[PDB]
Amino acid sequence: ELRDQQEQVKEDMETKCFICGIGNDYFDTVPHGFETHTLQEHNLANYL
Amino acid sequence: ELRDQQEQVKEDMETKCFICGIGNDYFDTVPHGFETHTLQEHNLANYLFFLMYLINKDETEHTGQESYVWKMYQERCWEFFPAGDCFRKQYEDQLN
Amino acid sequence: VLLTNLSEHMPNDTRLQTFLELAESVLNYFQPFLGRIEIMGSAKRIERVYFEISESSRTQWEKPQVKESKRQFIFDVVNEGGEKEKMELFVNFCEDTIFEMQLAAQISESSILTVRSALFALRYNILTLMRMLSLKSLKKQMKKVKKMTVKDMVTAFFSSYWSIFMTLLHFVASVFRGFFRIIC
Amino acid sequence: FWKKIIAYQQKLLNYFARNFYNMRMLALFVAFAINFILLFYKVSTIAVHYVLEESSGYMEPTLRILAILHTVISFFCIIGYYCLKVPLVIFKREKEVARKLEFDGLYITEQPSEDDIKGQWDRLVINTQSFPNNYWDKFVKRKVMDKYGEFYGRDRISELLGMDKAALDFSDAREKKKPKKDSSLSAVLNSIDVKYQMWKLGVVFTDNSFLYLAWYMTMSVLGHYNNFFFAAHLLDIAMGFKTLRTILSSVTHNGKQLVLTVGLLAVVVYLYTVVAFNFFRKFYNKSEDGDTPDMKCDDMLTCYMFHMYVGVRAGGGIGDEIEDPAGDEYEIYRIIFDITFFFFVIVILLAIIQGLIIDAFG
Amino acid sequence: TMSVLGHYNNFFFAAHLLDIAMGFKTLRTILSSVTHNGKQLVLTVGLLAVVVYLYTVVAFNFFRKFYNKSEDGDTPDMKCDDMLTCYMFHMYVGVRAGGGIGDEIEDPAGDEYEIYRIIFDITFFFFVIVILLAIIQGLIIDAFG
Ligand SMILES: Nc1ncnc2c1ncn2[C@@H]1O[C@H](COP(=O)(O)OP(=O)(O)OP(=O)(O)O)[C@@H](O)[C@H]1O
Ligand SMILES: Nc1ncnc2c1ncn2[C@@H]1O[C@H](COP(=O)(O)OP(=O)(O)OP(=O)(O)O)[C@@H](O)[C@H]1O
Ligand SMILES: [Zn+2]
Ligand SMILES: [Zn+2]
Repeated sequence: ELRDQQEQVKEDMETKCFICGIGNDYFDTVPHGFETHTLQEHNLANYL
Repeated sequence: ELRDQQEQVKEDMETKCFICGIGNDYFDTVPHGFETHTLQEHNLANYLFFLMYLINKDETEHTGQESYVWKMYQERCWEFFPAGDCFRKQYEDQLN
Repeated sequence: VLLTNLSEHMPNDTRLQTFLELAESVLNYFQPFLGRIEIMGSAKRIERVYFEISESSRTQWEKPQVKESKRQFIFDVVNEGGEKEKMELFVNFCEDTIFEMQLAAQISESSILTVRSALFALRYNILTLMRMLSLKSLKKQMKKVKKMTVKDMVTAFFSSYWSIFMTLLHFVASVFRGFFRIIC
Repeated sequence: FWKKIIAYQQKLLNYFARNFYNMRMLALFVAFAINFILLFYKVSTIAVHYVLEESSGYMEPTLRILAILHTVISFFCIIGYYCLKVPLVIFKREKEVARKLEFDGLYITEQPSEDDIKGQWDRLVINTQSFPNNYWDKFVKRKVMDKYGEFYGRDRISELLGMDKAALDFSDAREKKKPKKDSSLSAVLNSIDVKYQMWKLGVVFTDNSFLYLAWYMTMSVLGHYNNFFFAAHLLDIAMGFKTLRTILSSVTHNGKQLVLTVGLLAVVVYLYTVVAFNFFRKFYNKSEDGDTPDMKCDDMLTCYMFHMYVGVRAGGGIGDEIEDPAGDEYEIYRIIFDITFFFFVIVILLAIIQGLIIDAFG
Repeated sequence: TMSVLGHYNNFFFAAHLLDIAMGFKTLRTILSSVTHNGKQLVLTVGLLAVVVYLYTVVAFNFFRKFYNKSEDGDTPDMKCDDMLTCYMFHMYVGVRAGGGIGDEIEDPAGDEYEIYRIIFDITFFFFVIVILLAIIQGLIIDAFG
């Protein structure tokens, strides 16, 4: 259960954006869209 | 965990293309589209053979595309690799 | 390469199709040696590049150890490899695999007894079974069959199947005897 | 005569084919009955003879009747198999032979590996005149001839397939009439296809399920010479009940892994045997009276036997069995030896066995 | 009825402690871990009885001089002369023993059937003690999962 919870957290972060909640594919329609969005547009560190 | 990792790798390969990253359903809109795309259009073995071809082939004899890829490879700038797009997506309306 | 380029750039052109029926033979010969990849060209456009795949390179890639290396690389780049560096790891793998392929191509330069025993046992044991049928003595056996009997019919059926099982046991015994003989 | 004997034979065929399975764990019911009677079996008294105890007083004739009934039901199960399940096996084999003869030309373009038992044995059925007897496609010989006629030679193809070259054209032409009647027993014997029956029997003999049922026959028959052979028929529950099949698949799913783990355990214990045979030999005495000692590690084969028989089975390990090391120059060395034995063999490897079974379940 | 009979004998009130399974739903998860695969557990116990009975047949036929259990050698207590007794012995002492039946039965050193009996004991240990009990644990763990 602990390992599955770790996997759940990891895949949640890799599939959805933490703030907006949009899937990774929509951003990935533009190359590198997901990490660009989650590191520049919707960075939780930036919100903090 | 080892068995789940094996399953993860297998289903990743069966659902997405290794290079482009597009799901299998979009290709499967045309029959046998996924395996056709992953064995002809976006074959990783084909990319490896192309790198071998550029390395062995002389620089002066390079065509325009070959020179482009050679320069971007020598500067280690991986954008000739298609990400999020394919020939099918680019010519969706035009080709079919 | 010219014909393939034209064919892929026109999905629907009857004339070019007709030239394709004129030229399967060359195309079928050159199918193993024609490579096809898609790249993002300088025009912000995805283009297909056709190149030469050599026979030696194909064989070296189809060597089993290279496939084990491919499986290991995929396992790694899927499980611990990240999205950002995936296609840097892929190029590193391609470079190393190309080097090992070139080295291998450079260096590479210029049961039945058991099966035979099983066939012999089957042939002999089933021929022994066929000898009884080929005896032409069923006419003599018609002595008690001409006097029709349900018991006679049942006994004949059961005896035939029992003789089949007898033959199977003889086959197994002959197989074991041939086994002990053939190792010895 | 010929009109009715075959009909009654087919009646028997149909009855056995219908009743095959019922006659199959009827056999299991009889097997549990015989084995329940066998629990009342006592040794009493040179030759020692076994006497079946019976409070009722007639258990011996009942056991004999049950043994005869079992050896009859097993034979009826053999017949039921050969009536019901073997036509499907032959239909399979024929469809694969036809579809490798056509699409791969397994006997025209290329040749069998000579390491394939069925690949070599099927060479006979090509030339039979009763081919696709079970398979629906009756045109496979002509399809292969159309596919390979021009290149490999029509004469070669027809001689391989048994097609009558000089006679097919004549059959198209004027046909001669011959008096033939089913009432002629010699004509029936000429009509039967000897080679096709030979090939069929070979396939049946190579069949796995038929061999299992033949073993079931032989065990039941030998049970009359010795009654305890009927206990081996209790092994049939694995196939009789599919409920037990899940539990047994939990083991057999990782069977190769289990076998390799047992081999690795033998290698590790052999390494420990090497270490003990070299340095720890004065600790393996097993005698009770000190006058004559029974040294279990003076000969290394005996030492290895000891390590895999008593050491592995012991809960604590080899140290629970071997002597105590207190007050000896190699005390700490032997403590490390024993602790590593316990942790690697008893704890980890058996944990690997349990992990394999649990992972198979999951 | 149990509560009423508890007046005639006070110990019948101990059976009411079985009510915790339904009283507490916290225990219900632990008990469902067992009862979820109850049919599988029952079939595994039956299969264990069949396997041990096969071993009993083998021992009753070939290994009978090794099942003496007496302390003084004047009168021996032979536990496998009658096969019902031998089966009782195999499922009572043999299965419960950690090493298997060999930890209980006599030692085979210096006998014509030494290797045969070693194979017998090792197979008993590996099939019964190791695998089947591992099947029980695996069923419980799989039920949890
Ligand atoms: N709103 C978001 N902010 C940051 N990352 C996000 C967001 N939504 C999705 N992600 C994804 O979650 C991933 C994990 O981010 P994070 O940096 O917290 O992970 P980490 O590996 O624990 O940390 P780090 O590598 O910075 O030490 C990111 O790489 C990104 O792809
Ligand atoms: N870019 C890609 N290149 C190759 N295969 C891909 C790609 N994207 C997805 N796949 C899928 O991954 C599957 C696995 O390919 P691969 O040939 O490496 O697997 P394998 O079974 O290990 O190898 P093989 O059968 O060739 O020995 C392919 O059949 C295909 O469906
Ligand atoms: Zn977002
Ligand atoms: Zn792709």
